[PDB]
Amino acid sequence: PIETVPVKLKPGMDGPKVKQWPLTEEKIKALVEICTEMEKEGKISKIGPENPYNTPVFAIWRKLVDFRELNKRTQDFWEVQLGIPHPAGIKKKKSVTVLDVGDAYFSVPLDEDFRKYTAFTIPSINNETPGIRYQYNVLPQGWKGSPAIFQSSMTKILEPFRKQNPDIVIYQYMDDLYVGSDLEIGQHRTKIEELRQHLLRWGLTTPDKKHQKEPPFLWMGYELHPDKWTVQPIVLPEKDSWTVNDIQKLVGKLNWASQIYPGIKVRQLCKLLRGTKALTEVIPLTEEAELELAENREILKEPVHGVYYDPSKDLIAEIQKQGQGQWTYQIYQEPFKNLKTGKYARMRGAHTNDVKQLTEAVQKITTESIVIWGKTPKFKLPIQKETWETWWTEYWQATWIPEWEFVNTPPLVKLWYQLEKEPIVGAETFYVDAGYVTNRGRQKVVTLTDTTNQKTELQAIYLALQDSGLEVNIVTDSQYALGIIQAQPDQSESELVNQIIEQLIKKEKVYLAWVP
Amino acid sequence: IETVPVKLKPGMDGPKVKQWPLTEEKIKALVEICTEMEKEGKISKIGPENPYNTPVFAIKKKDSTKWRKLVDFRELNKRTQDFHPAGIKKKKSVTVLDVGDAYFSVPLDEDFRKYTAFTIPSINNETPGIRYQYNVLPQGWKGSPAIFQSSMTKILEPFRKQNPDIVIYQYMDDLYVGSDLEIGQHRTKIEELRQHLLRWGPPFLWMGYELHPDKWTVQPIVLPEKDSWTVNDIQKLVGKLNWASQIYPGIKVRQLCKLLRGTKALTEVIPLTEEAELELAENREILKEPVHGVYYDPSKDLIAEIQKQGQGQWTYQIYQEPFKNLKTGKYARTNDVKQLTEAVQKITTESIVIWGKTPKFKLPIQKETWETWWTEYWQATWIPEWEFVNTPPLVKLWYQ
Ligand SMILES: CC[C@H]1C(=O)Nc2ccc(F)cc2N1C(=O)OC(C)C
Repeated sequence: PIETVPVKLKPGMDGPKVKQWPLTEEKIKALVEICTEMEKEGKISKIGPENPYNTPVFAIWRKLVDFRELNKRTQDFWEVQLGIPHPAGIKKKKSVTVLDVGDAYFSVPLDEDFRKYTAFTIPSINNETPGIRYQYNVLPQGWKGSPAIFQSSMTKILEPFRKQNPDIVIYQYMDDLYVGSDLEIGQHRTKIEELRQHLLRWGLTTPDKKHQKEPPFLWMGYELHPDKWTVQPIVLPEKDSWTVNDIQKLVGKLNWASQIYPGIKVRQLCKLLRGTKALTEVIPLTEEAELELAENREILKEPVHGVYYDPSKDLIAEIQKQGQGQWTYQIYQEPFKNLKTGKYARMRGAHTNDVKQLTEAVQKITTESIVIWGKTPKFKLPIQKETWETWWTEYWQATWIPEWEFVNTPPLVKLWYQLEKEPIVGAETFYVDAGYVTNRGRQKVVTLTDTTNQKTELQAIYLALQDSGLEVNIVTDSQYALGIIQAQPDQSESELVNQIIEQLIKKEKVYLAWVP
Repeated sequence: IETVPVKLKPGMDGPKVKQWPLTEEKIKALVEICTEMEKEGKISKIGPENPYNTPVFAIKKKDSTKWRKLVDFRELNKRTQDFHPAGIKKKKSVTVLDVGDAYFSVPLDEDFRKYTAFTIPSINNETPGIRYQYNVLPQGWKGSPAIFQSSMTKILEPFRKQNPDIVIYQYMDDLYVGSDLEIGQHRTKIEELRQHLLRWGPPFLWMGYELHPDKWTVQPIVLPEKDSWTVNDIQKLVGKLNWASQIYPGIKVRQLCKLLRGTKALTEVIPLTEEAELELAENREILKEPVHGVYYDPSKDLIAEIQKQGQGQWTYQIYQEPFKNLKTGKYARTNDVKQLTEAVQKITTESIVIWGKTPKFKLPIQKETWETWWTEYWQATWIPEWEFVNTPPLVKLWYQ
């Protein structure tokens, strides 16, 4: 049959020795049947009273064995599964069949040397009587390594059939097995029955044609067809009063949609969460919140389908600014034939600019794509080479964007201002420190309250901008402030900053310098 | 032929490093490669009982269209138990050789193999991804040089005594060959070596190019030498000066800071009084040479920081204690990332040559970017330790 995977207990630790809690004669009975059957099948075997190990068993009938102690003392296995494929990455198929694999673990041997640790005990109805000792010969449901080992096996069992049927695709996920091809309806169905046999020859039983689930396929929050994909039904509650919990659950749900339903916005809603004091607290919806919700339920009213990856065609990514710190994008191969869409709202760092953010968007997408299509898409961006170039060659950190083409789809990202690379001639010079003193004799000492050494160094500068003319030279000692402005941000969490940014955008020329 | 008992450092366990996702182009390479290494028993598929993992990547080579498999044993080497001619640096020329294939003959301790577990990922997780483990000595693993050292000596011993005018230094998978011969004769002699290797069963690292250590002079600090000096210029002057005073404490600004008397207009042109003139000159004279008293100690980590000077120009510095620079340099000439990789590599290769160890880097780049493109340009067989940072404003000014 199949190759036994050698297992071992964690170093030093020893097998479990936890006693079997008490059991109803009713339950003893039922268990002895279950076990005698399991012993006939060979999954377990009676052992000598010399085996000092034991794992509890209770009944649901159904035999339920508590392996947590053993699991705690069992070696770590190779992770059962990090990522799951994402629809946008899969290919179109003429037929897709899902195969349930009943009693998977029961059909797989267990490292012989390990078996002794799986020992459990069936109480004797008569108390004068000693109970029966058993141990497993196969993967015990509920045991640490069953998943990993089962899957491992499955692969080997599949490798062959896979070689002989390269024109067939198989994805294993837990106990389900997905098989697809582009064979005519009938030939397809025959391989399925070929495979089912293959599995059966390894004792693996599968569901009869009349019984297997039929597409759409509800998988990991999706709904798969063999030609197109989407996300399962999505209904927004119509309701008079909303509770933070309601709000939170709702926003959460809306995000899920963003991956295929473009135009979804949660701004106003997320906003309702500010200052909240309890999950059960009711929050009334602002006018804009209502607006946003209605618009969303509108988008969700009509189903939209994602299409499958055609590895023959290029991947194209397009990004848009859908609000301050908000970006939308959609990857397609066939013109507007979406494979997937999405948003990006991440502002990494307290301050930034569209150029910097647009680029961070590109990096997420780049990473996503490699993961899904194993390649990066040609990007279509609302920023001009020059603009980027300029910001690029002047920024201290390094960065690189793959091949991308400018798309004149407003709003086009740009930099709202630039610091002169040189002090300005004929522009007043302000020395800040909370106030300033200028070369032209002016001064404005203003004492601020509830400030920070940093927000204060920022204040000075601001004042200076305000009171200065269209062109100004500013000398500060704050390395901090310097870095911030020097970075040419166009948006910040700090209002002061935004006040300053506003100031800066207005000036004709601004030169900021630093001194100790 | 028996193996050599190798253990991890006491108490340590194996690496379980996550596999950064790869481009199906790099994955395909890896598959082809590992399939073959398998046929030749170099590696073997492993089961679930192995929970360990190290990252693999595929990189290109110089003068070849064949892909090279790189395995990030950085963590593994850090958990591997423990076990340099100051002349190499003085040599006119040094050519780097990839002798990594040497190891593929010596078997690896049966009980250590499980630790070399690596994974070839699959696109979109459409399959569990092939898992492997080493049977022979792996390239990039801290122990292979060691374990193979013996055999390596026997293999070199001849050429060693025959060509004593050369300096052969080995590091990880690389062999550094040094000489002062005229370049022409050099390239010819390198060959005789690699065939004296074929003799025992070997690519040009970097190009078929040679480094010239004799001229890796430290980039000192400099000051703007200009005609007229404006208030701004003076301020920048003083700023850079003060900073540098931390290192060379003989720097005096007193006089220059006197020119900055009051609130003058930035563009106002300030004449330099003698007191000031002789001050700058003196300050200027001090910087002509790196500070005295900076010695390297094997005992400490080698740190390296790179600054982007824009325009395709970069600046780095190698130290162990801050301000205490062992070396400093430049790099110019493509996109940001491509350059940075070339640089790191350049700085690393340099470290190996000078001190026989890789430095720890600080890269002015967002991690996801690095992770995404570095392999697209990497060519070295080793991998320095690195961390990503945010280059302060002034640090870049004061340099270059
Ligand atoms: C087996 C074929 C494979 C594929 O290439 N396209 C489709 C299309 C429709 C489906 F319902 C499934 C899948 N496939 C897949 O891997 O589905 C997992 C996400 C469950």
